[PDB]
Amino acid sequence: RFLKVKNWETDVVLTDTLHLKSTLETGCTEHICMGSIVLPTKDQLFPLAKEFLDQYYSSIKRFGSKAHMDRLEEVNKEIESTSTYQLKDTELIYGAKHAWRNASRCVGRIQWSKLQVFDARDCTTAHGMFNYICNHVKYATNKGNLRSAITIFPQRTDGKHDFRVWNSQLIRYAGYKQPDGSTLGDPANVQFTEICIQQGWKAPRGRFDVLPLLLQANGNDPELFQIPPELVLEVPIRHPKFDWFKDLGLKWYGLPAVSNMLLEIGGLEFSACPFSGWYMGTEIGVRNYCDNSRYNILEEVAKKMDLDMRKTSSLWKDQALVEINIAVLYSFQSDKVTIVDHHSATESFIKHMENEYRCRGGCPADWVWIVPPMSGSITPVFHQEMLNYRLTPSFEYQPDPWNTHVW
Amino acid sequence: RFLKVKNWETDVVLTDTLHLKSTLETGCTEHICMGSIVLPVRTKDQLFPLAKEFLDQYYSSIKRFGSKAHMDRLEEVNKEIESTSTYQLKDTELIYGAKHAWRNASRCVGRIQWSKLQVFDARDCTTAHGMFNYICNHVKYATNKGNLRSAITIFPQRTDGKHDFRVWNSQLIRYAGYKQPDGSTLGDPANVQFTEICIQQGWKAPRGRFDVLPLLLQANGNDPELFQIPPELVLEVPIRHPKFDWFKDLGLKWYGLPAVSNMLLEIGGLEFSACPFSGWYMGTEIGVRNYCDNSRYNILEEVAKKMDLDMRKTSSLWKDQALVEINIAVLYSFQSDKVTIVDHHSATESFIKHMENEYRCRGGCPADWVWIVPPMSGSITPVFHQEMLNYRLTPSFEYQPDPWNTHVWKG
Ligand code: HEM
Ligand code: HEM
Ligand SMILES: CNCc1cc(OCc2ccc3ccc(N)nc3c2)ccc1Cl
Ligand SMILES: CNCc1cc(OCc2ccc3ccc(N)nc3c2)ccc1Cl
Ligand SMILES: C[C@H](O)[C@H](O)[C@H]1CNc2nc(N)[nH]c(=O)c2N1
Ligand SMILES: C[C@H](O)[C@H](O)[C@H]1CNc2nc(N)[nH]c(=O)c2N1
Ligand SMILES: [Zn+2]
Repeated sequence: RFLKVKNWETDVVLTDTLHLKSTLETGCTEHICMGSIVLPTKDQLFPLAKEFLDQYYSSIKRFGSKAHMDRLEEVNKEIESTSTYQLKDTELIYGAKHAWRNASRCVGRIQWSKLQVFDARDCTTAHGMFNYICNHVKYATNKGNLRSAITIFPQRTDGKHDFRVWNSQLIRYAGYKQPDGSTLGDPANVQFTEICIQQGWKAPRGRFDVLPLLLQANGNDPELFQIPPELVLEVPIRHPKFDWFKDLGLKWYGLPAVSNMLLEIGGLEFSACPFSGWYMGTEIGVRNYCDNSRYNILEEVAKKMDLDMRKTSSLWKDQALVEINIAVLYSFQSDKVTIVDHHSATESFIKHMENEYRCRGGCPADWVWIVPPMSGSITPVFHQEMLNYRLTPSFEYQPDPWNTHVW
Repeated sequence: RFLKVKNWETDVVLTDTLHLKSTLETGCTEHICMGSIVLPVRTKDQLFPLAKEFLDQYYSSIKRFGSKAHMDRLEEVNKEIESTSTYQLKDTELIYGAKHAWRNASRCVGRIQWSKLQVFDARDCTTAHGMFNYICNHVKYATNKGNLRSAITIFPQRTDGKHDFRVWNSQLIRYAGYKQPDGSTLGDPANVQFTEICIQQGWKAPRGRFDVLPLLLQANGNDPELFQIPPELVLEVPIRHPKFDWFKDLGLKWYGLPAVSNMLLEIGGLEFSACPFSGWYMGTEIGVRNYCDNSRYNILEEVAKKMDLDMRKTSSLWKDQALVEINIAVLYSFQSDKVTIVDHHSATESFIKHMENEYRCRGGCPADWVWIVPPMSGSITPVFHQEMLNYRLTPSFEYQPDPWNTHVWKG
């Protein structure tokens, strides 16, 4: 019941006590593990608030203090009165940072406490949302010196007044299906790229068209907004050895800013909370260029390299896949844009792990997502046993707006 | 209760109904997932239900469920349990359990071949020499001059646990590893402990970087004995690279037969503590794990040095670059000597087909994603985007404590 994890490369053993403060469920049972599955009222609300405020006041060395119990009462009362409650600013920040801290699938959590939190809870319209988002993008980009950020729109009320950013990331390239059969732009975004046009977006029908923002305030019909191009830092992709690479016409954007998750604090639900950090190299090169259901340029790169694409056993995909990721990292670093390689990130995470076990008694971690999609076993996370469980505050998935929105 | 796994690359959804036949525990709960953790004497009391379960399965598969043959066999097994406290498996039954133990191995990416497994019944074996003999014939048959064949040799089942047969080796064929006084390691670092054991058991170690370890065989719970596999039975492949001519000069070679010999085979409540089995290598086992892992031969750097890589910052991906070349070489050498091998793209492609087939014809295929995904180039193999369900089915291959930790020394 006080669980142990072993690193099989270093023999190091940590003891996880933090898991006993877990609350939500995993999907697994004693009969069947689901680790590889991608997606598994007033009386409900107060125990949740107490749990949060209890952990909040503990973290500031004021557990069971006057201030603590005061607030606990203050919140208890407001719930009885208003059927919800509002977070103090200090609690908001704490909640945000800890949702990142508890994000078991995020390899990048070593930075967790450095989160810049933008309180956008006064926002009332899509135009308002657009402004807050532009400000978030500008601050995070910082001319290439990326800083982590989250902007938080009003919490859910009765579920009919949901704030939502429909885009999955603030910045992503359009994908359009083609007359011949294939796909131009970015296949992952094809459906959304449609929904945008269905809302009256005029697509330049290019390969790298920055998608418009589709913002929904107070449960209203969502509106389209174009991010000022001067706020979208892009990197042209070239290889440091191969000069034909540039002719592939590749670039990628500097700012990964996930916008579709729900942020849960003290039982309050923030359905619009776009957050951002910086890219790990493989995210763009392994996943975004080379996945079959994506840019799938592997073929082309290997052809330009004149590799024996005849049998799998030449490992030409592997060879190509490496060069591509070499280029991505090369390009970003050349343009002074923050990026991290998978070796650096995973090492950083193993250190963050030792820290968390040491000063918190554990660190929920999801090995299926922490191990990079290339060169897995030569990164330190591979031989690292991990324990996965759900702590609060948390980022949760939520249904896509176009499947819910009452028009 | 039905469960759906989706494939996120192809949107193909499958439905698992087989997980309901699962009995054993996973280690997971609703509050904690342990899917990334590596590790998890029996009385007549629990034996017959375990036996009945198995025999039911068997007779179902041969389409004789409820038959007189089935009922008599249950009765027959029953009486033998109440009289002898255990029971013997018919040969048909032994073969079935063997194949299914493999078939149920949720970590095995190579299960597409499961029904084609040569089962050698060593249940008449009584001594270590007897074991050496059976094992030698296994290696010879399985190797087959390089055209590898799956096989397993099953030694006497456990009785009171005081008379176990065990192969003390983790695989039948493995290179020695020697710790040096300067803290460096000569040979395969994976095997240092086992090497010391052998040496202490009287093994004259040549102390080279590729010495094939002796077998250490225990029969009937007696102290284990050393035997040397005849070199002519040990097929080895010198590793060269198809474009880099300096790669041969690294002096590397690897053996062709992966034969794991330290697992326990469970069938019908019976426990076969010595059941060495073998198939053929997936390139990445040797090329990523066996050479490049930091706690193995660690030639990663030396290969990168000779490729004149920018080994200063990791951002050059020199490690990844050297890794791929080392796997290219491994596949190249094995194909060049006509020794059976499979690359990780081929293996995972086949597993996906196997898996899909299993869902249709069997209603599921237990699979451990953490182990099925290859140790390099993960997301460019089809398994990466395949959701999987992991659960435990018997017959099964189980882990078991190293015999040196649990053995009682006669002397
Ligand atoms: C600063 C550098 C950061 C890096 C390098 C990083 C890296 C990653 C990576 C590689 C993944 C796997 C995602 C995939 O492969 O699709 C991930 C997931 C995730 N990241 Fe981080 N991240 C960073 C910052 C942040 C920040 C600022 C937040 C939130 C405040 C965050 C929260 C999350 C969450 C919640 C997930 C998983 C979402 C899910 O469950 O699907 N990360 N991250
Ligand atoms: C014939 C070609 C085969 C291939 C290509 C293959 C491939 C693999 C690979 C790559 C692993 C990963 C192990 C690791 O990386 O540590 C594995 C695991 C495993 N294989 Fe197979 N295998 C084959 C045959 C067999 C046979 C003949 C058996 C049994 C009769 C078997 C049973 C198992 C079991 C039980 C595991 C899990 C190891 C564990 O639980 O620790 N495989 N297989
Ligand atoms: C629908 N599947 C859920 C899903 C969520 C995902 O979230 C990815 C994610 C989330 C936050 C990030 C923060 C920084 C960063 N560099 N990457 C980040 C990546 C990614 C893939 C999938 Cl498949
Ligand atoms: C306790 N760790 C379990 C473990 C099992 C292992 O078994 C590997 C294994 C087992 C069966 C195999 C069958 C065929 C094959 N080519 N490789 C095979 C490889 C290897 C490493 C570890 Cl760490
Ligand atoms: C901690 C971790 O689960 C462990 O090192 C596993 C990870 N996945 C693996 N997968 C395979 N195929 N072989 C292995 O040895 C391992 N090691
Ligand atoms: C099927 C599998 O669970 C799914 O593809 C996961 C695997 N691991 C992943 N890991 C990361 N970091 N990102 C991903 O999108 C995925 N996809
Ligand atoms: Zn699990």
